Amino acid sequence: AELPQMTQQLNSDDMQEQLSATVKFRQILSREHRPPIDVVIQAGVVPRLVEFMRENQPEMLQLEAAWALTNIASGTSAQTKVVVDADAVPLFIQLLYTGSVEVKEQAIWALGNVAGDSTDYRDYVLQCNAMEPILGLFNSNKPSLIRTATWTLSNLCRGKKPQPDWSVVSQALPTLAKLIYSMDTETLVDACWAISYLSDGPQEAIQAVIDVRIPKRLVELLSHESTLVQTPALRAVGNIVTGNDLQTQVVINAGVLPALRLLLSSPKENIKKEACWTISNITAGNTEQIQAVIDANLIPPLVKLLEVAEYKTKKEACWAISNASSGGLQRPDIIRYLVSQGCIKPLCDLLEIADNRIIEVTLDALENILKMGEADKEARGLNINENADFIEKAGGMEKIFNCQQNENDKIYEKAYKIIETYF
Amino acid sequence: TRKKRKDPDSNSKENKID
Repeated sequence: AELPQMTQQLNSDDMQEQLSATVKFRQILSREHRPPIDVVIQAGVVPRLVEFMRENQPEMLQLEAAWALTNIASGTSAQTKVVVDADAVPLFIQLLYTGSVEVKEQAIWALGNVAGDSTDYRDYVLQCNAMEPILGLFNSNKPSLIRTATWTLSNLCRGKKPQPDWSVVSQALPTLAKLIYSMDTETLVDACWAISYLSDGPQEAIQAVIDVRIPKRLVELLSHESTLVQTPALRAVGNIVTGNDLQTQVVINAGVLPALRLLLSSPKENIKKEACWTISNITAGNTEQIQAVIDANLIPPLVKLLEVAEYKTKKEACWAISNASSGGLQRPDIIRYLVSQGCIKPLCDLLEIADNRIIEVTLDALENILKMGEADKEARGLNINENADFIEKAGGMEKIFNCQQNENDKIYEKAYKIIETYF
Repeated sequence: TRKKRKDPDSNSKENKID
């Protein structure tokens, strides 16, 4: 752009006026708000700032330069691109083990901004072998360094399309297993988010989270004083129970069911929602796991949410109950319990406000309840299905056949099959 | 039962103001 003698003194060989200029740029880029990154970029000072991060540059020069480049990288994607194109990332990484503690926090912050920009830059940071120096930071004690490193670590684990290199990010699991025992709240939060990202994938990824003894602590963190800790911990727990029955049983054995019960009455609506989603994944298991959910007294608050909670939460409670109802074939007492807890009317009432998908989910639940009813009255020699009466007395029999008006060709068959078979 | 659902139906960039 324009600057002399602030760019020239930046290009000076005098180490003092090199620092004085860099500090000026840093103070400018440290946005109270809204900071003039573009005019700093077009001033052509970025490549020089990158030079100041070289191995044997003065410490305070490395610090101020990395700080300045950090804020430039915190801007738009195009502004972050400028830092990347200046080959600054490999120097950020080198400072993670060469620089002092203060310099390390600057560098790891910058890498967080770069990795948080896109999946491309996230992968690029990983391709530059950043993981090993980053994991080395957690050998340090300074809380502020640990806090920032954990944040950057979560940024490297985040993203699904595409997901990061598993062979790389999975190396952070033993470190994350320790980080969730931290006394620092913000460190806890980001560590739990990082785990939720890693636990989101195939059974191999889930098993890796299990093998480092993480689930036990996650369940304990569900009762943390802060909802900022509970939410990512719940997300991670919810991800693990998306695996097979064995992996789901581990979470149950860690005492997740009583914890989930308390979360059903959480002030945060989305915590309620994902608690129901988690339970629904567990009720989605085998007979004994559905029974465990029942024995943990989870159904009554679920039924209560199925009728009075917001739709996004209500639809998740539907999944939980609808799943559990499927189990009623192998154990009819499951259906008997569900019906006795008054689930039929909230299910039926949901049919007239739900999505095309949730209605289909609800219809399967009601069908499982009905199918159990006929199986029982046939084996006991009765003339009337009381579950069919319960539905009719709840006024849902009509709602069942107010769903064939619906133009989806398969909300259509079950709806009238129910009416044709039971009514 | 019938499932599982991987999904139910943090802060990308930060500035250093010290």
